[PDB]
Amino acid sequence: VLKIAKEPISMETPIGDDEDSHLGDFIEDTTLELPLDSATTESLRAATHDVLAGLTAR
Amino acid sequence: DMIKGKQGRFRQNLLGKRVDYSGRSVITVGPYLRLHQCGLPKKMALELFKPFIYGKLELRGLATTIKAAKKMVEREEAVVWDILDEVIREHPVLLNRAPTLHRLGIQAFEPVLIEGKAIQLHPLVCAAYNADFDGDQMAVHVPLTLEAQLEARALMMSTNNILSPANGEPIIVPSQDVVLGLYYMTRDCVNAKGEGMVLTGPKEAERLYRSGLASLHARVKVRITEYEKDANGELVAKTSLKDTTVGRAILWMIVPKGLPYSIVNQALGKKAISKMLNTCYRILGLKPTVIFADQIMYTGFAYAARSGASVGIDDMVIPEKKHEIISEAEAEVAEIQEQFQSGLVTAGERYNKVIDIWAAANDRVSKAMMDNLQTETVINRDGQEEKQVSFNSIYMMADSGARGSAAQIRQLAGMRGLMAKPDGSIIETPITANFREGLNVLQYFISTHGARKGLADTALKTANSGYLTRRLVDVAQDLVVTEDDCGTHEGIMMTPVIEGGDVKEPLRDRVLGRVTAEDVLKPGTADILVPRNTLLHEQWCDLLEENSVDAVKVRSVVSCDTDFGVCAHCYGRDLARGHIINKGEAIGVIAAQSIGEPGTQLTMAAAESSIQVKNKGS
Amino acid sequence: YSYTEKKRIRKDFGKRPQVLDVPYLLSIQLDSFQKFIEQDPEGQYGLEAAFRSVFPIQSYSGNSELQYVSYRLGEPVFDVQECQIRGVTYSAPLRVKLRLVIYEREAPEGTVKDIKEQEVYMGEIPLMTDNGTFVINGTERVIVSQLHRSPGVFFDSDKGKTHSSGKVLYNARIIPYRGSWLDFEFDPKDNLFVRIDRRRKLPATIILRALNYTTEQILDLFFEKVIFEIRDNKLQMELVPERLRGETASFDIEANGKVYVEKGRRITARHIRQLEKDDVKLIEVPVEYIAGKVVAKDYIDESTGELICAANMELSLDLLAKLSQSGHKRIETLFTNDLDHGPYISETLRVDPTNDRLSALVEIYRMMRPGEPPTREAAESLFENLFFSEDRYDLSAVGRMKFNRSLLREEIEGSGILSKDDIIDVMKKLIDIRNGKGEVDDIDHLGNRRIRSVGEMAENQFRVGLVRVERAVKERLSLGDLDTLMPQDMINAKPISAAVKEFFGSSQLSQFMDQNNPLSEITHKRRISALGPGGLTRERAGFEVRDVHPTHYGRVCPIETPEGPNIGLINSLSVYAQTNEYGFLETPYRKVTDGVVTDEIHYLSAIEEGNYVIAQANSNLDEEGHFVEDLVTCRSKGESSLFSRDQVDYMDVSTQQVVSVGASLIPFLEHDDANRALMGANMQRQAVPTLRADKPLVGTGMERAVAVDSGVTAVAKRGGVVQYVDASRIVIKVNEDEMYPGEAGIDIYNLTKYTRSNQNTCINQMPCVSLGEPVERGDVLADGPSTDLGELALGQNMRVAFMPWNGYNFEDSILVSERVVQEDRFTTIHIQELACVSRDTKLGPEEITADIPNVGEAALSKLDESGIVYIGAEVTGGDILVGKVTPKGETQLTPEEKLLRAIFGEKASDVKDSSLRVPNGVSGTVIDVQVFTRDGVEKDKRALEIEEMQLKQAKKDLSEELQILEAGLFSRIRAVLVAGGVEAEKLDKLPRDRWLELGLTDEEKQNQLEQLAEQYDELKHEFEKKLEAKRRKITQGDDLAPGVLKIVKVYLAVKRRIQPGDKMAGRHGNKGVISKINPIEDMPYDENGTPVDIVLNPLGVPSRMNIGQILETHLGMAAKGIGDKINAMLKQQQEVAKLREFIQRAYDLGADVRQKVDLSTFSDEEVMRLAENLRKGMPIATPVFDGAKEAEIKELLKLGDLPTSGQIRLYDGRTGEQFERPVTVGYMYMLKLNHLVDDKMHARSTGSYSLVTQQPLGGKAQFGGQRFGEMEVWALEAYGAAYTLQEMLTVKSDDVNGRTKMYKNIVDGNHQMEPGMPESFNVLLKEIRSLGINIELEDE
RNA sequence: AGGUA
Repeated sequence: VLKIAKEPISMETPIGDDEDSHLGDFIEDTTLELPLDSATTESLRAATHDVLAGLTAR
Repeated sequence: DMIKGKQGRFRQNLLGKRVDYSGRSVITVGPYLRLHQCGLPKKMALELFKPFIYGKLELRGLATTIKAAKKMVEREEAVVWDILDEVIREHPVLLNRAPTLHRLGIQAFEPVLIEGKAIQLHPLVCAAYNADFDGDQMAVHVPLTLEAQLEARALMMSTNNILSPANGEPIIVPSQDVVLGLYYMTRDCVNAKGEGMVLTGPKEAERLYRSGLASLHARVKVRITEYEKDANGELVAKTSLKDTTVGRAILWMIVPKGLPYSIVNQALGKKAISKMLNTCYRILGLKPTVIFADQIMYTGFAYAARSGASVGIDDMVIPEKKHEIISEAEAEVAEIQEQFQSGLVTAGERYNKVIDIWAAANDRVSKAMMDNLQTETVINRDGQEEKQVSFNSIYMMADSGARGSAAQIRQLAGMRGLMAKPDGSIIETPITANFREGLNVLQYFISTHGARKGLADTALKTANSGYLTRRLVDVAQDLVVTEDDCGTHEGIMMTPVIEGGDVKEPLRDRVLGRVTAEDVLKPGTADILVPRNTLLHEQWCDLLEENSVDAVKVRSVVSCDTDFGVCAHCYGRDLARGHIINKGEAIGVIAAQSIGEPGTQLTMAAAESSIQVKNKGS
Repeated sequence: YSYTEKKRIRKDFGKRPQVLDVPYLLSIQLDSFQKFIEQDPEGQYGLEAAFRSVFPIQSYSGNSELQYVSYRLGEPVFDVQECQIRGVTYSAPLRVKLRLVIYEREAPEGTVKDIKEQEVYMGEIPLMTDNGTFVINGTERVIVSQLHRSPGVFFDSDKGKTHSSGKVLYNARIIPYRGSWLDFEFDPKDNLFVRIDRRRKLPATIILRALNYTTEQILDLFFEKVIFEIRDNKLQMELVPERLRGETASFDIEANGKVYVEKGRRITARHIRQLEKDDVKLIEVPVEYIAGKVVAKDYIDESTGELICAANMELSLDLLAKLSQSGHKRIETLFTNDLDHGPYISETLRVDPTNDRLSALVEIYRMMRPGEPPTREAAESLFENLFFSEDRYDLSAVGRMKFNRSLLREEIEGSGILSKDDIIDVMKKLIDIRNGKGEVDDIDHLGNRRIRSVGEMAENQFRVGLVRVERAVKERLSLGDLDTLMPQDMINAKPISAAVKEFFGSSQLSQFMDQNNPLSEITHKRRISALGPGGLTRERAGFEVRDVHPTHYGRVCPIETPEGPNIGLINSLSVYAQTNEYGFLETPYRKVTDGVVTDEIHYLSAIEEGNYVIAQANSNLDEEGHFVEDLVTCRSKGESSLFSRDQVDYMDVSTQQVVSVGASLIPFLEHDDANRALMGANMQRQAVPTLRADKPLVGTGMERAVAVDSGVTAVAKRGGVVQYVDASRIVIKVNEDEMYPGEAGIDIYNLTKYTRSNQNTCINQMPCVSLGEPVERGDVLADGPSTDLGELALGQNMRVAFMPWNGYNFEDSILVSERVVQEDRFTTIHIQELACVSRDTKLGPEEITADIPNVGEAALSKLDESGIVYIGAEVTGGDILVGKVTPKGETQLTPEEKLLRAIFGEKASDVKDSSLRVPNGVSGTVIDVQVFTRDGVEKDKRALEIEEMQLKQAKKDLSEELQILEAGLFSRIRAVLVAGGVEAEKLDKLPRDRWLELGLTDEEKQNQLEQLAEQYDELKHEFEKKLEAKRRKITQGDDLAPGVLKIVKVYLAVKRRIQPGDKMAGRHGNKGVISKINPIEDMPYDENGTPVDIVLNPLGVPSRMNIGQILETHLGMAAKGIGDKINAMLKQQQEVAKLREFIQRAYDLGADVRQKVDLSTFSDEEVMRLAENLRKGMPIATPVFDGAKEAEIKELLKLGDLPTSGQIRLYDGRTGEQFERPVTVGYMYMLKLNHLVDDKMHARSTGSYSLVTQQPLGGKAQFGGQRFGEMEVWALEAYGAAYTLQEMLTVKSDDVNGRTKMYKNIVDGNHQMEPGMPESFNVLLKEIRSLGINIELEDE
């Protein structure tokens, strides 16, 4: 409840007491898949397709 | 508020359009590097090129997946390092200064792997970056796609940008240490080992110097083969004896074939070396110019190190008349103050007279100091003493123009003279001491005002220059060369400029690189020496100088009939080449940068009574 | 004479002996907070002032008043050390005595009942440390003193903007200490206007109308009456012969019955003197002269009361006839001279639309608040509270004293609220200045700018807190019971404490202490800021304030300020300057009697300085204060000039008083350019502490003072004999004459070792003393960071040669020998902090464990069974320190992932790895582990181990103290027991704890034995209670923010060595970056063979004007030559006599040196101690402007058997061939700045993107890319750079799809791009559409 | 916030 009682803060507030940079300028996007993982997924898809091609038809 | 921003739109351009595949680090000198390359630390190279490393590792099959390649590169095994060398070998990288004032603020270089953590920058290029190695940080960008790699190699490359975009004279000019080395190597003494010798080739000169059988500078007759570009562009080998010095012959060894020997047979300051590079580029081309610039850098550094040029405490010799001049000027200002109490002279006139007296005293002190330092050497040639250029080191850096001008040395060895107080008024009593005779408390407190004013002026002028160059870029944004030629006989009447009473900018410099708008006749006979509208290179300027025509009509961009752009001719030639501008070049942006970048350098009787012509003419 | 000085005597130059020892450099902060917190028996600065100002609080109906008695500071629950360890503030509870009094209900006042609340807790105030700092969140913060315009009246000149009229104007601003500003300004129409704050100007007479003044009253108070007697024809007037100045004869000037000056003539001083000597009483004047005059007051008929004249109209024939026929005889007109009091107030009254108090109040109420129908009561309340409410308007003592000073009153005190007389005086002064009689006052004179130190700012903020809690109390006194209720239940500590914490923690003037040097700390605590709340915003320049004013001399260091866009705003306070009683800057001056310069001092303020003439510190005095020049250089009115030696009134106390500590520490500052000296002083604060911090050879004498006065050095509070030496503890047996009555025992100094500073630099203290050394008060027991032998030792002294070397030192670059890294010098220790928080998420509480799913066993190796790395384990980038794991939520699987899990038989893990890895790029040893688990949450093994460690440490300390004390107790027990019958045979062989079992016959000895047995029991109880009290602190957990179950802090110590890329500099301002570390052989070497450690570009000297570095280099040769000679003597070990003679000659060598000579030291031990301390060179002290001359340096060089010119020919390392002409070599003090290249790299190809935009940036482990701003876009556009520009814009910046496709293509080995669209532009389109604006993309 | 160019 004590955690809930506090209100969210703006990103427009400066981080570090009036540095010309804002808080939101540092927030990392966690909903974006890393290109490393995307390349891994592409390679895995290619490998699985090749392996399935290595098996029989049915 | 999210749309409206400064400077410009935030997310789009500034602030700030962050970019991937980039690094940043402190820069150091790269005195072994070639001009077309720069030192890049191994760690930054590895981190920057991780996708390339993965690609090549999977290509040669040392890793079966991207994840395995990632494990290999984070383990930093010796295997990935050869891959890294391979990917770096041809890939050029862009080096960027923290502030970018003109297009030379970003230049391509071939990265060279170095153990360490700082980017090694070519010493010749730091002048363009306006970067001094005092903690300046530069950024590195990686042009990814093949088109971008090629684009960087063709345009971004340092060797392709040896000339400033604001003026044809080279921007990669030897600056301070190399200039000092060249000057010491070419400056002649009055007596030294091995004078009067006869030598064939500069190779014997280098042999004699390195063996210690002669001195670096000594009057010697040497047989040298100078090559002259003549006839149709063919080398003319002329072998004869020149009276020169050993250091000059050693330098001539470096100079590529095709230049007159007279260019090096002289004391070489900053101006001399810059002119020599300009002549080399105009006569030979690009590749000889780059090779010669690199070789002259190496030679200058080597012979500066061998020079042992050092600034001591004795190489600011105080002029002997400093006390006498100071005491005299004190006497006259005391007399003027006494007369002011008598009411004979007004306060303003008294102040002006005191200021003039102190200015005269300062000039006398500076002249005496310069006479003392300039010809300090009095050594005899064979027994007869003679007055010639001093071996004094501070006089070498003053004369060669490496660092420190006459005004600079004036505050060191003479007296630093008048300055100003708040309200910007010149102080009645100047500083009678210099930095070799330590300033007392009060005079230092006085100098503090000048220091504060200078620093605040630099800050405010930098901000104002940034705003100005932004506005220039805005107005000149959309302008681009869209046509090779439009066809127009309009233009501007072009003359050497004379403001006041004397010419300060001749016709040739203002017309060099311009296109003719009218076939101007000779000042005498009505003969056309300049054909229909054509680019004016150095040969045409020389022809115009020989037959001195008062005015030339020149196709200006303003009179160009092209719409949605300008024709190539109406612009000129200036870029990084002596050839006409290429269609598609954005002249607006280069012009805006050219006018904006020097903005940080901007910190600002017989007249109307009787006209006195200084020379004899009609 | 200090034994610390005995251990190393720095050779001090300087021909003028100082008469005033360097003040305690932190006196400003300490005195400020002492004034803030100490009790005051009267109304004085601090909490007492705020309380007495706000209390008593009167209830809005109820007769229930709250009265203040006193305040008491509770002892802090945690000391400084545990406050830093636990991350909690170091603060003292504030408890206040209050009484609620209820009077007669309801009748006239008079107490009926009263109740007292004792020591009510209304918040905790941060308590000041002994180093002059505050600990707030485990970080040591500093409150920078603020320079702000003093309360009072400023009569400023308005220039540069003239309302298209010229004639620059004047304006008087009344600036209150608290309240609303007042402005009286002029217009180019010679009218006066009043502005409350900065609202619309009103005609100036309105304020007087609101002050209940009639027009005639105003005219009487401002203008001078002129008497006109109605006699003869058309009146005569009573002429004062002194009144006529600068007037033309428009009226016959008669005297003694005849006219002297006829009409039309020019009146000069001759006619004026004739009139004065003739004493003209009255003159007949023509009516034409009358017609331009103005009547002062009203005039009605004397027989019928008909109004015929009123106040302030021009005179005319008809009005004169009416007043003559009415019966008047005396007419009082206004004296209006264009050089004397001009037509300002008259025309202002003409402009005035109001004529009464009510309309003035209406106008004021409407200008202050637009519209707002002017209720009479509301307007009256507004006017009264604007300037006459003590709780809404206050000038304070400083404001009142300045107010009376500018109006030239002998009073220096009075009511804070303004009075009508004060306002009228301000108007009169402003009008006189407009007439040219008065003079304007600068807003840059240090007399007009006051310094608010920490105490005053804290008191003001506490006053604001008291104001808001006063609002709460006044609401409660009517909302709550109007009868007896306990007052602790109606006082709210939350607002006051919260606001105080906001001030101390998050403010423009509360900064992390720049803690990488003792000098840095001293400068930060001495810093003076023109910014902050109530000061100047950075929207300035505004050259005036940034510029150095002539009053700064000796008060503010002129040559120390940042070069950023705050230059001349962040100053540093001078060495000798101190804050005046009223908050202004005062500097000491030696009082000068006409003939003799006395040694007594007076601290002169800024305004007082201008009155007298002050002699320069460079004046040469022989004997008892006698000048050697008849005309000596001095400064009287801000202008330097020669004055005869019989008019001087004061002299500068020392030659170093015109600079700050940072500037004063630079040697040969007199030989350096002010710009480059400024740069050097700024950089000197950025020096990183060095592992081998030896000393500067060429010092200035402030090294010892800076080291001692800063808190980093452990200084012996009470002298005695060193009883115990340890790297962590120093125990001193205090001298007999310095111990308190009874058993005071020992003094223990725990040495702070390897603790993280605010710059992530190690700060440790090493013991510089040994067993049995006699020490006295003020001695340096332990040398802190960048400090050795009590001297400030930021950088290191190194052999440097000024020469170009193959261009490696090209711009300002430094070339460094491999010997430097081999000697492990300039090798710094960086202690960085890492925090792993185990939180409580809604997916499940996080936990710390050794077993991490799907990780290598190497990671598990370095952790204990508790999941925490062992203390002392070596870790590198990427290694796991804390085994945090987070309860994994629902998992989505791609078809390929499902196929693979079906194949391998594996399934998704229920918990995801969240372990804290070391950020890549850093290494080092885990030196300390802190575990914080909040109370009520189960402890883990590692926390128990750490608590046991600290518990046993405290137990060991207590046991040592107790055993020493009880050993003394048992010794005196034996002494008592042996007396009164010999009992020393058996007792001596018995254990000391069995010495209380021996009885004795009834006597004073027996009573003493019983008392000492009781003392032993009391000591046992004291030990037990101390152990219990500290065990309560140790055992209890830390109450963290809600959500975090545990916190694990790990300290990484990186022994970061010097390498190419690191920024290195000198004290004089010479800068640079180390280019390449060459092998030791490549260094140029002298004839003896010593290779030079550092090579500097000499071309940086003659253009930076900093010749002082050359003199420092030469003096370094001199010092190191003396050191080499003494080292050769020590290796030869000649004798005590030879070494003593050589050292005495070295100290003697100079001219009029104040060094003082030996023998005053010990014969043998001290001589060898000095020799061993000087074998590395004799440190030399060069005062800032009383420094050594070239002749003295050359003499000292001759003593060192070194070339007089200071240049030695060096043989190259590569070729072994000597350079032509000698080269300058010498030992220069060089500094490694906190700009290490290791911190300066960041490089990325993939990583942190952003939410709203896709610009890559973020992360303290791997940062974003480099901002390709509009400048670089222009640079690319300048070339034909198109594809590279597109890469800069879309592929690598913001096009997420294009970015992924590029990464895949590069991995696959293909080089081409999708142009796509940057996500930033799509954001722009959507955001424009968010307005009422359509924007679209249209095809052709 | 401080510092760097």
